[PDB]
Amino acid sequence: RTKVFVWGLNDKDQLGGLKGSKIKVPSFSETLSALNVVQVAGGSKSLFAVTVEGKVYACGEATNGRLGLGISSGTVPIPRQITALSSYVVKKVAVHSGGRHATALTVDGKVFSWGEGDDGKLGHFSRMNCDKPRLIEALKTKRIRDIACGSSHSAALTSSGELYTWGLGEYGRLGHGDNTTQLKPKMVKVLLGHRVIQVACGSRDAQTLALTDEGLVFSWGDGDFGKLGRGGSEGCNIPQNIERLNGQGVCQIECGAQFSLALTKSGVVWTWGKGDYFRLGHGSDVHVRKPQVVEGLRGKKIVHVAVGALHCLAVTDSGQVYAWGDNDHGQQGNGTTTVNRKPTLVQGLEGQKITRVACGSSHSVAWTT
Amino acid sequence: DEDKDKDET
Repeated sequence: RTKVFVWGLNDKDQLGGLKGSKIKVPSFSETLSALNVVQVAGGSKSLFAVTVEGKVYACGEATNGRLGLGISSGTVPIPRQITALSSYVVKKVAVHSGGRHATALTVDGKVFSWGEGDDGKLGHFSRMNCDKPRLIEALKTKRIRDIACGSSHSAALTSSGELYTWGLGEYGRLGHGDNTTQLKPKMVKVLLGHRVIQVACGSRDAQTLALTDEGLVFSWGDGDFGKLGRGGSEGCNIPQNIERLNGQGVCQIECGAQFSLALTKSGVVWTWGKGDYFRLGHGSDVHVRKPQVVEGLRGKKIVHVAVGALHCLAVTDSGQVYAWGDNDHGQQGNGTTTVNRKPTLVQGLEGQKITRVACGSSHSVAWTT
Repeated sequence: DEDKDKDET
C-alpha cells in the first residue's frame, strides 16, 4: 500500500486522472495509489510509475513517443502499462524533467530506451524515435546499476563503477574530451579509477554530474550560470571535481533546468546554477556559481529530493515535503500560483509519512510506503 | 524562459 499524491500542471493529463489543469494542492491519485508504486518520475508533461511487481505505467503527452506506448500523437489521460516491457522486472525509469525520452533498468541489469531519438540519446546507433522501449544492445554484456537521462543525452553506470554517456556532444556534456555526438554508449575514460555510483543529466545546454563512492562530485558540459559549480561560466568536456563538496557526504545528485542540486547523508541540501524564478531556494533569483547550502532547510534532515524544470521538493525524515521555486501551474503545492522564494512547507499532506518525491517539467509527486 | 511550460488548456 503506497499513497501517491500529485499536483501542478495538468493540461495534458500528466497527473493520471484529475479534473482541472492547475492542481495547486497535492491531490490523492486514485489510479497511481492503486498500482503499488516503487518509483514515480516526471518528464516533459509526462509521468511514469514503476511498480513493486516490476511493471511500468505512463500517462501524459504522447508526442515523440515519449511515453513508450506505441503511439506518438495524443495524450494518455489514465496511467497505462507499457506492455512492451511486461516480460521484465523493471527497477527504475530515468527521465529528465524537460525530457522527451526515457530509459528503464531491469533488476538483471538490462537497459531499454524509448521516445525522441535526436542526437543518439536512445543509444541505438541512430537518431530514430522509438515509440516502444528497445533494448540498448551496446550494453547487453554490462551489469548496469543506475541510469539517468537529460533532455539531449543519457548515462548509465556499471556495478563495477564505469560511467557511460551518449547523445548530444555539443558543449561537452558527454565528457569524452571533445564535443562529438555519440550514438552508442561510450565509456567516460577520465573517470576510470573512481567507482561512479550516481550520475545526473541536465537539459538544453546541459551539464552532467557524477558521484563516486568516496563522495567526490564531478561535473562537466555547459557552464552557463555556473551550474558546473566551479564559478564563472566556462564549460568543459572533461569531468572536473567540484571541490566545494568534498568531505560533505553527498549521497544524491540531481539536475533541473540549468541548475544542480546535491543532498548529503547528514540531510543538507546544496544548490547552484541559474537563479531566475527562484529555483535555487536561497530567497533571491540571482545565479549561484558555486554550491551553496539551502539555508531555509537548516535543522531539517532531508532524506529525499527531486527537481523539476524550475522547482524542487525536499522530504524530511518526519514525512514533510518542502517546496521552492516557480509556481505558474501550482507545482509548489501552496494552494496558489505564487512563487515560493524559500523552502515552504507543502500543503495538504498531514498524517502522511511521505518517503519519496518526484518532479516533471511543471508537476509534482509525493508518495508513502 | 525556455524552460517555462505553457498551459495549453
